[PDB]
Amino acid sequence: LAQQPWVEKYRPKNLDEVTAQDHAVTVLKKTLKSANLPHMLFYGPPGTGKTSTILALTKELYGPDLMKSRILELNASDERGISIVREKVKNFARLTVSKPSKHDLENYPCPPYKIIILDEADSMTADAQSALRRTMETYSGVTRFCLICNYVTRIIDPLASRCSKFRFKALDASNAIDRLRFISEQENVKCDDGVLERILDISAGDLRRGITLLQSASKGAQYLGDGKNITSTQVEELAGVVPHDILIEIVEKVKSGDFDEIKKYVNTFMKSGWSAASVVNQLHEYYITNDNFDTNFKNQISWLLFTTDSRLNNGTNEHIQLLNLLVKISQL
Amino acid sequence: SLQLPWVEKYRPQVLSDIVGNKETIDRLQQIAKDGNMPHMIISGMPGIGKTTSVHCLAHELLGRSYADGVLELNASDDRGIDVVRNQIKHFAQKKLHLPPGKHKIVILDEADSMTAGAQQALRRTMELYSNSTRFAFACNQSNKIIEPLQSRCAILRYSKLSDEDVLKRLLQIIKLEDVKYTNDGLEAIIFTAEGDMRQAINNLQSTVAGHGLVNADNVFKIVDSPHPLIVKKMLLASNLEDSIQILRTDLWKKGYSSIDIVTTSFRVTKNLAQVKESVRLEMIKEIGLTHMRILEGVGTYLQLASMLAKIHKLNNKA
Amino acid sequence: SLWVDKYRPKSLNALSHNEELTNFLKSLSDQPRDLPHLLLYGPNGTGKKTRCMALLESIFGPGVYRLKIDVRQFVTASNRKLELNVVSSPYHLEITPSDMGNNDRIVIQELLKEVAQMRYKCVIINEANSLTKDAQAALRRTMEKYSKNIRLIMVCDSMSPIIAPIKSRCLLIRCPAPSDSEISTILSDVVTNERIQLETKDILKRIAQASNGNLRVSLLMLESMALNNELALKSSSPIIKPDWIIVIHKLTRKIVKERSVNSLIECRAVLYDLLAHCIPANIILKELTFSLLDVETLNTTNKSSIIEYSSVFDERLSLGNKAIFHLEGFIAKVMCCLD
Amino acid sequence: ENLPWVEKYRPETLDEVYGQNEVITTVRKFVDEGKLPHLLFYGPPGTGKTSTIVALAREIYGKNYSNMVLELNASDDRGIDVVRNQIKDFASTRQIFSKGFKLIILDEADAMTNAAQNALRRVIERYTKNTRFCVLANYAHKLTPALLSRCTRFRFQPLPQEAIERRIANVLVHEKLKLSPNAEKALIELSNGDMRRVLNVLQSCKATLDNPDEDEISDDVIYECCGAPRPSDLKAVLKSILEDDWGTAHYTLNKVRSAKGLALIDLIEGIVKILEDYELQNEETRVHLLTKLADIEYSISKGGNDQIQGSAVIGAIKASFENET
Amino acid sequence: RSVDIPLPFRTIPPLNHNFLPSDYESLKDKNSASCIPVRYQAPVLLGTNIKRNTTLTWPQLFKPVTLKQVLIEPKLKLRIKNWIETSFHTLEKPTEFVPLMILHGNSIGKKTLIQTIMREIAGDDNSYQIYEVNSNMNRSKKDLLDILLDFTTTHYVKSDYGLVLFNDVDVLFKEHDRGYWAMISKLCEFSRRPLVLTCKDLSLVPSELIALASEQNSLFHTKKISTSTVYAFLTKYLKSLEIEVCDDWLRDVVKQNNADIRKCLMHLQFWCVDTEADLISSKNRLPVLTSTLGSSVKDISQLTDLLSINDVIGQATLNRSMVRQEIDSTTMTPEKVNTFQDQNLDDEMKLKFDYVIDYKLHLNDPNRQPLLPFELNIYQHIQEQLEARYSYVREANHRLDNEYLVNRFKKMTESTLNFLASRIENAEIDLLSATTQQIKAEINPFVFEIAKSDANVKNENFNADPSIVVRKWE
Ligand SMILES: Nc1ncnc2c1ncn2[C@@H]1O[C@H](COP(=O)(O)OP(=O)(O)OP(O)(O)=S)[C@@H](O)[C@H]1O
Ligand SMILES: Nc1ncnc2c1ncn2[C@@H]1O[C@H](COP(=O)(O)OP(=O)(O)OP(O)(O)=S)[C@@H](O)[C@H]1O
Ligand SMILES: Nc1ncnc2c1ncn2[C@@H]1O[C@H](COP(=O)(O)OP(=O)(O)OP(O)(O)=S)[C@@H](O)[C@H]1O
Ligand SMILES: Nc1ncnc2c1ncn2[C@@H]1O[C@H](COP(=O)(O)OP(=O)(O)OP(O)(O)=S)[C@@H](O)[C@H]1O
Ligand SMILES: Nc1ncnc2c1ncn2[C@@H]1O[C@H](COP(=O)(O)OP(=O)(O)O)[C@@H](O)[C@H]1O
Ligand SMILES: [Mg+2]
Ligand SMILES: [Mg+2]
Ligand SMILES: [Mg+2]
Repeated sequence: LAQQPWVEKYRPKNLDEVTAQDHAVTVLKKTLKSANLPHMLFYGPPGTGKTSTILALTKELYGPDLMKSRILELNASDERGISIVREKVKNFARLTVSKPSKHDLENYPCPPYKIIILDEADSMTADAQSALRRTMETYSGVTRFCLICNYVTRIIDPLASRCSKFRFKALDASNAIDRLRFISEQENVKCDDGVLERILDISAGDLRRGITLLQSASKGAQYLGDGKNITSTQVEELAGVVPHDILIEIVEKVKSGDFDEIKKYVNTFMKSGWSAASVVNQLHEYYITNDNFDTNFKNQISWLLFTTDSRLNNGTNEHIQLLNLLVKISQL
Repeated sequence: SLQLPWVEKYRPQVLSDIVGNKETIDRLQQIAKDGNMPHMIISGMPGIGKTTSVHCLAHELLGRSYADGVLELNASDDRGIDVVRNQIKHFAQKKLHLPPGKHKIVILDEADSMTAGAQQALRRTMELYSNSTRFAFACNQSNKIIEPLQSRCAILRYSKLSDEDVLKRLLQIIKLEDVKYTNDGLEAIIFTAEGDMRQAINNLQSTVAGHGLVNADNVFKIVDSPHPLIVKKMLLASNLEDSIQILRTDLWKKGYSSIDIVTTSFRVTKNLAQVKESVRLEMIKEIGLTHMRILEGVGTYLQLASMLAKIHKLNNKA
Repeated sequence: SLWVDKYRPKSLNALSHNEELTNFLKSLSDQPRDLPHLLLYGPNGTGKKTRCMALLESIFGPGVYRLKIDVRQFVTASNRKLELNVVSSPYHLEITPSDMGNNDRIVIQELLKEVAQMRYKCVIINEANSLTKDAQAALRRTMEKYSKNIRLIMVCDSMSPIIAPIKSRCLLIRCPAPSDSEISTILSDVVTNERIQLETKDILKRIAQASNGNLRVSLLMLESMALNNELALKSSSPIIKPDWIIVIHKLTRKIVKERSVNSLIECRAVLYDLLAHCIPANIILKELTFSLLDVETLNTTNKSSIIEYSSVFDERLSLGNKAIFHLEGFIAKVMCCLD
Repeated sequence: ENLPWVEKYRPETLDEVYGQNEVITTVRKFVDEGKLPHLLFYGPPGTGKTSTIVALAREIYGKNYSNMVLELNASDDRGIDVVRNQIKDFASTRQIFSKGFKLIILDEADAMTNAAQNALRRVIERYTKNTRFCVLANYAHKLTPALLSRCTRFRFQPLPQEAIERRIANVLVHEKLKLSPNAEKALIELSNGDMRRVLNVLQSCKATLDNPDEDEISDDVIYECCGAPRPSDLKAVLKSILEDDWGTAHYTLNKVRSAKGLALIDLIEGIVKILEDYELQNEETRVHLLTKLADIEYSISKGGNDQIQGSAVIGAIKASFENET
Repeated sequence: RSVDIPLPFRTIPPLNHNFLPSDYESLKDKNSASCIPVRYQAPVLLGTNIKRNTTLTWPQLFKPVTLKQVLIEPKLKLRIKNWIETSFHTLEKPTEFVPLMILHGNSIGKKTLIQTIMREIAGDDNSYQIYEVNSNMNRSKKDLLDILLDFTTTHYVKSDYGLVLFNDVDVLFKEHDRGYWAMISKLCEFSRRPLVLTCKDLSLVPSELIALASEQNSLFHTKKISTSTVYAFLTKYLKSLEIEVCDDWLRDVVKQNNADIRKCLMHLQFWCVDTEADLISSKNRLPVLTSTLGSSVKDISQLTDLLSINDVIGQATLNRSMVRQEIDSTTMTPEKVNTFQDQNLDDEMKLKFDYVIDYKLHLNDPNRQPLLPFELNIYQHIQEQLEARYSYVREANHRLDNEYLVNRFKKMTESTLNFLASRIENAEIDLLSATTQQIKAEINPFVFEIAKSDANVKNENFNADPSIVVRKWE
């Protein structure tokens, strides 16, 4: 109530207010003034402004009071393709438009069709090739269904045929930095030089992750009570990133080549608590990007890191996997 | 109009005509001759002749009293708790005068689809009225019938029909139907049957109706499955490019899904003999890994290509 | 009963080592209005569950330690009696995924729905790493849909198998292993409350170095050595290691000295004896590998092969049902390499 | 009128069902002979199974088709109970009819449960004399052998280009559209034997045109309307991996994936398909490339970090094609 | 852009498939080595026994006639017999005795025992009147309360040796058998005849009835009888019929039917008819199995790696079916529990989907369903091929299980808790809160160390009773 996560507290309420993404907001305002959209799909990195954009379209389309009744976000969730999604969709088709508001008239076209939001519903245990095709044909004039997706790997061409596919472009670092700095200024987040760039670097363009990390860092800074500017080390610790000093020690040890030294260092490093997956990712960043290594070395280390990461993802012991990876890199 | 299928036109009306499982069929014949039919659960794969065995046993046991002494309940009929508590119990309590030793038969075909509570209610019904009626189940899977029901019946596990019995009855049908047969065609019919006798009869009927003379090529035209020789050439080719071309053209572009290709490859490899047993088992392991990856969700063309590459490595090397 | 239980810090102030984490948890409990979903990760025996329990006590009260056992029985498709001990409390609930195998999704969602049926109730999840991907997705759905009434605190020894969304919607808290001095201080406190007659303080340091940053192992070794010598620890007093570790050492010795099929049959019998005593195969493989790597008659190439086969067979163990096959295959490959 | 081209260009008779010819010839022989056994039309979606059965049912049953044919769909909210109820009520009624052989078209039977399939087999066996079933499915491995043995299976293959292009010519002239040869080739190679996809993409391309009267549709229009990797993009990624530096290859891969919204699985599959056309001097190159890329795809399906997977793809291709050199 | 790949184009040769019948002849299935059905002798029927030419089932033909022939331990037989006589004598007097017996357990003669006791008490079959309430009828309050009250209140028209037996008191439907336990309680209040309850488990019986029966020492457990006595009884039964059989096949019959006298008797009723056909394979013999050494360690390494990969394949594919298997309607699924929780449904709808009352929730995964028999299973083929040439694979298939190593874990934890509590409750909850892996790896072995240390000093002469934990790990 009094507290609100900054991910949803600073969500763009106006459609045109959505930062950057002109190619989407312009066409979307045209479609909104068209008083009817076809069922549309957007693709981009999760957290680039998909849900914010669709909610803002509904904001400038329907009324705020009409909102929580007309929109049912039956997304990839407790709701099941037909067990609940289809049942609730048809029971909502049994429901008509509620009382028209005041400012809603003329200002908010409030088209009769309803909007149903399904975020990443392709990742569901129900494969509805035509279970919702029939329900958006029988209820085309009284509802529409909008979907959220990551890539252009669309599953079924039916139910995804008449789609105005909007490419939510990757959010540029400048505008993302501007938005995060604006949020920090509103929330009086005392940060020195380098916090926001580091947050964007770990979040890799994900503003949602960036905003949550900034909120967590601010909460930790208030917890300490020092009142000092947040450091990049705290942000790194709040995300699981191994410190660069440890990674440099790791690469020096694997340059040394001795099996015993590497084994002892890995034994002492497993007690620190830093995960092996972050070590593998930062080793990839240090080795593939570096221009001081031959093409053969990078080619071999790519497969080595890939195998290590694939084994680590399958729930295996981190000690053995990291020791094997570091030894194999040493033999390279 | 319609022509009677050879599956139905040449259905055994007596227990002696039924081939396969000689011991069980002979014992069922002896039971039908003498009487005192025990409760039985005939189980096994599809198409080996379970329902035919039950119906022939009931007919031979009863005779003219078959109409009023046998109650058949398939999955199409309702077999709920109410049905078991009323209809089956009233049939068991019915007073029918039969020759001594003979008993009324309650044929519950496809008992694996019956609900558990109906099976529990059937247990007391069969235990109480066993002096007048005897029950006979017929399920594809024997584990779907509750242990209380299985402890009051003689479980019959029919086995897959061997090549010899299928060949014998097929020769009988070909001889009474004036069918031109070739050794390769009949061998193809056995191979596509895989112990399913109904499948063998249907394939023979389809081949005769469509392409007349039963050659192996004619049999492999009405099975709508990957051609075993094509799959064998794909797996056993010494050039990987040729195997990839075969998989792309004759299998992937023709609409054969990954499951059918994997099944045909596994069957061919299991039937392969020129390669060693260790090589056979290792290729079978690669096919199993590919089938596993398909079951997880990764059933793309690249997985089958990698399977072919591994099989090529295993064949050319080692 | 055990000193690992009686001398368990039951308050945030009672926490001795990792003072930064203690301050962070105290500040988190300073406002009990909002607990973000916590993912406490680190080495085993580092006080992760102790700190979670202390934080829950500080928010609610000393009741969070009054635990009741509610046994839940479930039946799957193949009719197996899936029996679970669901440790509950008037304020919190505790569950453990591994105790239900592959089927850890339906049971987890049923228990979480039962919790949500009735400010908030915190659900503690031990070994969140062992959760399958579908169960982790169900947890991700729960953390967003059931955020108002359920706060999931997950304790895992490794966060790497956890999916990205769960990490993204959780406060990642790391628990580093206590240093040798901190373990020695804790053991000295246990000693001075239990009146242990040491001849010197070096014994505690030896215990700490033998336990390798594991507080539970160090405390149990203290208790065992104290009760063996009747509260009379000495320099000559050997470190009490569990029997399975000694059996693994003997197995490694046999593997190094005897490379034969009959030796492999004997190794299989030893593995069967170890697994029959309810010892998880992952730990058995870990100790076997790290004891084979410490053999002083082996060069670099053999040890690299040992670590490679250990990684491969650990991955196979994580994805397999019968562990004896994986362990025997690892032993056979090791013996083939050692030739 | 205001209808999708899917329903507008439906085959109203058996002569308009292109591509599948063996099935149509057998069905025409069936109707001419009068022997119509239980049919099972299965294959990839959009091959023309429903079109075939609808055309045949209309051709046999004239005007009474509305009452003599019941079209079911097991995927709906009925379950075994209501589905069985409807089938037995339609099959055992023997309503006032001109002739007989009431036809039941059960669509999406691969979603029917095992008990439901056995019950359907029993119902088919009981009411064979008056009711003929033409159970429809998409995959034959999801159907029980009991149902598979009571029906004459008729596999549908993906339509051949010669047909897809004929229906292209038919729809284009009637709807007054222009397809450039490269765009037509792209649509034909992108449909993969799916006429429904062709019609949907064609209608979307019509709607896309600023003046949908004489504006020719280009290759890029179809490749962006369908949402598929362009051959140029995959070829550029492949050549950057093959002949450029590791940093440049990584930059090109990331840029293409971000700009085209292309997942790594599609990139791997397209690279494999393109490299199939090209010849390799060695064979270990092909073996290692296929095996490593399949392993990468399998690991991608389970999950991980995409940067390491992309680096693994680049390294696998580079190592495989340095083996040949 | 063209962006040409630096690779020459490939001209694909045109593939043709002209297969000679010689290649078709190679499709013949090679003779399988894994399959090995070994037959037994035909049964040798001796003489013309009147029992052989019977019209009743063999389990009922050999129905017990006294209390000596029932397959139950004599102690419990005597206890039940004395309880029934005492109940008859007490209820004869005007009436602290609630007539109730719970005859729980997993034995077979849980109903013929009561009938034989009645036959012995009355001396005649017609005298005793046992009213069996079986599951084949509707055991609901509004259908049976009046009938049972009238039966247990007045005298039968004919010593009134009357009894009510509730067979299968564990399987009860939620709506069909409504108010059943209320009926049992009301009968217990207003009965003058004994009330026997039989079940396979005691969990379904309400705790009130359990406590009431345990107070009167009327809770009797039927333990399963060892296979030796079942085998001896079967040999005597076949001697009565004068049928020769090899003792190996009879041993196999006893073993495979879980020592069930009724199941074994039905199996012998089938497989002992006067026919020349050979007997069932029963325990399948070894498929020319040679568990050899394997010579070089490389071969056994390959075999073990193949075994590990096959185990991975089995774990990955043995529970992923492609055909959507259905969920049983008469099961206590959570959806069914919540459905009956809603009061919108009337009595008629609840009759359609009535579920059997249970204490264990029946959860199911619609996606991860077990493989059907007709689906492809390469894991089974690899397992049967490897077992046919290596016996230790077949041994490993059953050396360890899932119920095993978990019940052992439970017993080990119980012993550890007992040893800890015997210190010269808090553990019961906190150690349980400690993760199962931690108890398996660290707590239990160290508790064993402490137990063996305290057992050492006891032999020399801070905890007592250490021999149990010493025995558990041994
Ligand atoms: N263009 C943007 N301008 C301002 N804030 C943004 C923008 N894009 C994202 N955000 C912030 O990030 C949050 C999530 O953005 P969205 O992408 O709309 O949500 P989302 O699609 O649900 O994210 P995922 O896919 O579930 S991780 C918003 O609530 C904002 O706080
Ligand atoms: N051993 C056999 N000898 C002769 N005909 C057989 C034999 N087995 C099967 N058939 C024929 O094949 C068909 C099998 O029919 P059923 O016995 O009903 O099949 P099933 O064994 O019950 O398996 P289902 O129907 O899948 S549960 C009949 O037409 C039989 O005539
Ligand atoms: N062989 C064909 N000849 C002509 N039009 C075809 C052919 N195959 C498909 N089509 C067209 O493509 C669409 C396919 O419609 P349907 O036949 O209903 O789909 P289907 O082949 O039954 O597959 P689904 O996805 O399981 S409904 C229709 O618009 C048809 O006009
Ligand atoms: N020596 C014996 N002792 C006991 N029962 C015997 C003996 N010989 C044969 N039987 C048969 O074993 C069966 C035991 O009685 P049942 O009523 O069928 O079983 P039950 O008591 O209901 O227990 P269940 O079946 O596990 S619920 C009867 O059919 C008896 O004829
Ligand atoms: N701050 C601390 N001070 C003293 N002892 C501690 C502290 N933290 C943990 N311990 C010891 O650790 C034991 C519990 O470890 P636990 O938290 O269960 O390990 P894990 O987190 O690996 O499950 C207790 O017996 C307690 O004595
Ligand atoms: Mg979203
Ligand atoms: Mg049948
Ligand atoms: Mg259709």
